[PDB]
Amino acid sequence: ANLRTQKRLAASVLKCGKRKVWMDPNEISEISNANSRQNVRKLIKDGLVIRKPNLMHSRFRIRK
Amino acid sequence: QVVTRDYTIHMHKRLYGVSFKKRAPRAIKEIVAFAQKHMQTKEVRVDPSLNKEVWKRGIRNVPHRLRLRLSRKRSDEDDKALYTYVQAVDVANPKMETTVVE
Amino acid sequence: VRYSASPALETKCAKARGAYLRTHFKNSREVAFTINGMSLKKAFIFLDNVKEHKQAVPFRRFNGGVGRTAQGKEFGVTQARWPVKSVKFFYDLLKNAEANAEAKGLDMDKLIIKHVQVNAAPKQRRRTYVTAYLSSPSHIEIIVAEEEETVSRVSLKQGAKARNLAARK
RNA sequence: GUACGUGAAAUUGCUGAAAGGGAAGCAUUGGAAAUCAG
RNA sequence: GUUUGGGUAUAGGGGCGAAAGACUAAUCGAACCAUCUAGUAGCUGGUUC
RNA sequence: GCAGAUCUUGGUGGAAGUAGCAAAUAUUCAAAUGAGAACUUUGAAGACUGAAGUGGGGAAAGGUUCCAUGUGAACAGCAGUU
RNA sequence: GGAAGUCGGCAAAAUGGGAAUCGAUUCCCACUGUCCCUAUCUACUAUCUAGCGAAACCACAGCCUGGGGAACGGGCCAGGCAAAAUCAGCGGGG
RNA sequence: UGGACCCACUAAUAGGGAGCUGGGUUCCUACUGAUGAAG
RNA sequence: AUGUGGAACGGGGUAUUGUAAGCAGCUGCUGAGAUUAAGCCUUUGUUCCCAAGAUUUG
RNA sequence: AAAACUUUCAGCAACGGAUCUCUUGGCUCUCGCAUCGAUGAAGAACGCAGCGAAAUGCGAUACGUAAUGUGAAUUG
Repeated sequence: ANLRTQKRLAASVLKCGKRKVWMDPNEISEISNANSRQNVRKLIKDGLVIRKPNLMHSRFRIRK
Repeated sequence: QVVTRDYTIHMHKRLYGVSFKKRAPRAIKEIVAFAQKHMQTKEVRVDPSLNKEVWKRGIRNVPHRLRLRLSRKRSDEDDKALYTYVQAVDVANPKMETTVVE
Repeated sequence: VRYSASPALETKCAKARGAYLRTHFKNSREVAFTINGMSLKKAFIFLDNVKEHKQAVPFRRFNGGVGRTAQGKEFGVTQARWPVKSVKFFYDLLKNAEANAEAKGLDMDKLIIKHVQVNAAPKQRRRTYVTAYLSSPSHIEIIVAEEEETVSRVSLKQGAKARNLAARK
């Protein structure tokens, strides 16, 4: 369905950016039903929504 | 009716001179048209893996020849309607001849 | 409601109407003029083909700036187009007309489009930054019906000669 | 049938009739078709 | 390779201006608004069977 | 008693489906919803703003535009399930 | 080849610079599609398509030659002529 | 004809009719291409 | 519309560049490697597809 | 030399809102009367109904209370 509010809440509870919020593609029904932040934290614990890790500035070649 | 074949497409000749900002989108359009004219179908679905393979080098660079696996699978909405599913094949040297996959 | 034509009688006809449609009146007229007189099944094939860009609607009257094409050679003209919105509306009314015909109890095989017409609708005002971008909606109605296909005197001289000729015969 | 009394003109669509080689309109006479009348 | 926010003051042949005869709410042949005003017409254009 | 007054008010035309549509590089594949998907949502891929941001906040100003649910009559020079 | 173009090195290339006269001018050197003399390449527009969709202007219109005392004009006179519907250009005629 | 009346070339550099810039005063129709129904 | 039929690839020739990665020991493989019709030529190569749909015609 | 196109005519359908009829309105004339406010006026604001946004009425006693008259409603 539509998951704008779910993504916004997911970023709010994960304390990260909504670009880094990863929302499972083949559990859309359950994610859509999860509407409040308590349900969103439930999805976080079950692993349906995962916070993507950060990227890197590669100091490796910066040192090189 | 339901068949699967490994084709090779000469992408070098299907986008000779095309604009650099349209290479990847026209590549997808040529792939689906290639599948249509081979399997004699209408609905053709592009595997996201093959889309990744097309856009690996950027929107302006596409490999000259690509190995494709065209499967004329039966549709899941109408048992009399049939579609083609195109997925990329990872081969060492793309210059091989067309074959039939079991 | 009364239509533009004497038919729509219960003997052979079926009715369909669409009012205040967001479709261009000029394109709607072209589609109506093209499909007029066609068989119902032939019209469905034609409209499907226009949707799929295999045949085209000739633009007879409102042909200013319309490009030329090969697909118009089946109607003896060069300016043809593929107005998809008008085709969608006409297809819906034709489907409704067929459904009304089935409800009335007519023979679906002999049904042809006897009377199709497009009329202008009250224009809709929208602003342009000043001037207007007036819309031109269309009133379209369709009538489909199954196809179905001397007391001179004689003067005294004239008849007397005719009687004399008969006597000679 | 609320976009609702009556519902004109400009303008538009359909049908029928007719005309059309760089104008169209109008007038006079008459034919042709249609129509009415004594 | 002084600028500027807010507060306040200056009001119409006035104010303001390093002065362009410039700005003063997209208007400065002379701000805008309403009355006198239905202003003044040797003039122009229309004036109906 | 109107044919005019660059007349007043209202309505309607030909031009004409014509001129034209916006700057701001760029979108593609699959799936879901849905009557309907180039434009909605998710994933994957490719890009951009590149800390003097297409970032996060405020003052003036606006005033409910905020959030949820539903709709797709009218508005979003295409479309729309937004 | 090197300003031969143009009122003239306008604009680019030399990286702009050397000497004289009063920043300007001149001179010599230098550079180059300004030119001989144009050719080629790319993007956008224009083209077609789906959707949306105007305005100015509008007595009516739309071929030319000679004449119509003028103002010759498109209507009038005498001629050449004259065949549907259209598309993309260029702008002569308003 | 090429260059700043001038000096060259040239066989010759003859005379006239019916888009642009400098110093000087203080829609339709035409033209060109492209289709196109029809005895 | 079953044919010296067409198409997609493949080989060869012809061209462009310049001797690849790797294996190695500048040298050898290596005038190699990459590209080659997108408006190049050829094909006893393989695979695939066509004896179909619509419209107008005395 | 048929269609299409353009134009003219007629029927129908559109567009538009003219005409005809109406009218709890306006305009004009005549007659009668003299009555605002610090005991808070005119005006403005904000509220008040079971379901009301505007109009009207009213003011926390709020689409009103008291008193008098009518006599059986209000109305979606």
